[PDB]
Amino acid sequence: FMSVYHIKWIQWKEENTPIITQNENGPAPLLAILNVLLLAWKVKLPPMMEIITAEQLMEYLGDYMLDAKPKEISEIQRLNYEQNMSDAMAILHKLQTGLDVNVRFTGVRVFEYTPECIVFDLLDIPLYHGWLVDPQIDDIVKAVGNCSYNQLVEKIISCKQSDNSELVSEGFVAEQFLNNTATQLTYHGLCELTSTVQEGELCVFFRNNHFSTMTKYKGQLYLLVTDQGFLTEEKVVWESLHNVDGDGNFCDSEFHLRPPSD
Amino acid sequence: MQIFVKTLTGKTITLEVEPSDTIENVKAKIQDKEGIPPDQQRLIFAGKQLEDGRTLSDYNIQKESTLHLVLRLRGG
Amino acid sequence: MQIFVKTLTGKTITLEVEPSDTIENVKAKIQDKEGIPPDQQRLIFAGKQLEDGRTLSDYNIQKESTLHLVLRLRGG
Amino acid sequence: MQIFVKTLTGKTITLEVEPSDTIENVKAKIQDKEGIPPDQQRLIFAGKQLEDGRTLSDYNIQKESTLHLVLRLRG
Amino acid sequence: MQIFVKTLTGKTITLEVEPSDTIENVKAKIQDKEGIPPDQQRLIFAGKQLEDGRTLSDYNIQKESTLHLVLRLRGG
Amino acid sequence: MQIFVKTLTGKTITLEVEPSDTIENVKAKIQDKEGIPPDQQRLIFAGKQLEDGRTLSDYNIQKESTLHLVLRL
Ligand SMILES: [Cl-]
Ligand SMILES: [Cl-]
Ligand code: NA
Repeated sequence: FMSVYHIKWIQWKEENTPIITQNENGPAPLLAILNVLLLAWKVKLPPMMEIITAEQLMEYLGDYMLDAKPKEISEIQRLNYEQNMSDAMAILHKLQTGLDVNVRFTGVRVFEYTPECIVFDLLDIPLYHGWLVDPQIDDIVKAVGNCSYNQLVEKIISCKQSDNSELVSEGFVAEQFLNNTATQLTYHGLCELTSTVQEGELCVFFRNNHFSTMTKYKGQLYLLVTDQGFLTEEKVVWESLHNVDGDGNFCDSEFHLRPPSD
Repeated sequence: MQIFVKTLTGKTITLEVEPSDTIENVKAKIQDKEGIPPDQQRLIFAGKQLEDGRTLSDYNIQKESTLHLVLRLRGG
Repeated sequence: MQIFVKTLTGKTITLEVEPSDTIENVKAKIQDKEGIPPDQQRLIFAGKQLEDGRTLSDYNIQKESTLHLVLRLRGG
Repeated sequence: MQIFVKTLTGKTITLEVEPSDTIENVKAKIQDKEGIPPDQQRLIFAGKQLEDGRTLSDYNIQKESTLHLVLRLRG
Repeated sequence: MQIFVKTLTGKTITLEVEPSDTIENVKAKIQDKEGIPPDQQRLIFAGKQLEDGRTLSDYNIQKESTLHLVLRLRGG
Repeated sequence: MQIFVKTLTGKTITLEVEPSDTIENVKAKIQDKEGIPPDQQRLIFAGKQLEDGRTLSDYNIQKESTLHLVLRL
């Protein structure tokens, strides 16, 4: 049947803004996009809403996307927009089940330009990942090159069944680079990420098959906590992203550390 | 009854539809009013994609409701 | 028939299929024995990404041949 | 491999787990080591809930990683 | 005994029910008062979904409790 | 063989490709002629999206087939 979500109200920039919590796995990409819109005050809900349904969440996102009304455009922009919107809506329903992204390991914003990557452009919501190859190490950067995941994963298959020694070596090196970094975040990726995200930016961060809302406060990256388990814990709003192992620091709505509950 | 269909370009159309009308019938009524073929049409209501084989009662589309039209390349 | 489905992690699955089945059928068989979505699946034989519309006979699928299962990066 | 399970009260559980262990097994492993019923238990890694039914290898849980714990509220 | 039910519009409807009544019968009472069909309702209390086959006493429903009501208008 | 790429405006370009060329490679050819970056191009064939990693033969791209170019700012 229908999925229902719980609204957790927090104090973002002195004003009472709502964020929508997550229970079962799936709703992550829609929840990341809308939480970006709720925090930036682009979309807002009546003041005391506690739970919200799936149809309402899609109605809000659909109305905000289709009623943009930008008139200063030529025939190139207009017809490209109507097509970029058409393919965006054929996928838009997937934002509830689960969104697929193709990842390339050379930059924090470098993705394959798919109709799923369009929604983050029509809303001007930057989309980031941290699965970057370490450029100072040569034997991995040669084997992975400028390949994407759907390309590298086919590359190691064709490499495994080759007869060349240098080819199976590159295939095994690329396989090991995927097996060692299965958390979809690398040390160099976190370093370049912190540099690329602007201070006060509101974006969506892909990692470990999850879409989470991200910001940068005083040079430090943070992910908003979206789990329903923390819905009633008023002092956990942001988790600091400072390591690859998930040893984040829980902070409150003003990015101050949370005291243990004793 | 009456429902509205809004283009991304601001132009808003009005169709005399029935609550038992199929989305294929609505797409045909948009063709009878503007000439856009039903294959180039994508109909949206409240974030949902209006599918071909359903009707307006399944989506709870009542009087003076507004749907969104997005043009599409020949889908094949 | 009996074919092998090999993940990248080395996990190999056995599946009783027939050369008369479609690739979409095999993806449903893997959904039942693994819980993997049929949308996320990408099968690979001889460098080709096997298409849902075709059948195993069109790909020269033979007995105890192995199909490499790889999965798209899905975020949910 | 060993993994850590920090929580809100400040405690930090350590468990000797394998990638194939199901989510109910790590929940039962917590019931053994620190005495909390998996009935009222709920885990979080990377801001995503680890559902009852999947495995740590299905979530790409690496060695020496840090999980998170909370009380399962829904009945 | 009396129980309160809050709708999305903010209006609270009060009904007269017994603790041994099932959720389907309570949905029929909502159909008699507000006219909504039981095929379009979803009842929520304490962060959980009330099953149609469960009684009020099975969900530990106390007196003067306020349960939320959500609907399935746009199906799919 | 030659394929043709038509933008939504109506401008059709001519390219010399081989069926064993990946779409990422074809995108680089369009960058050579029109100057558009590959990560800003969207190639459509028969109203369906074409992945960067596949080859033309994988999509049954025959001779004189024409593809729709869609842009991204
Ligand atoms: Cl603030
Ligand atoms: Cl982007
Ligand atoms: Na900020």
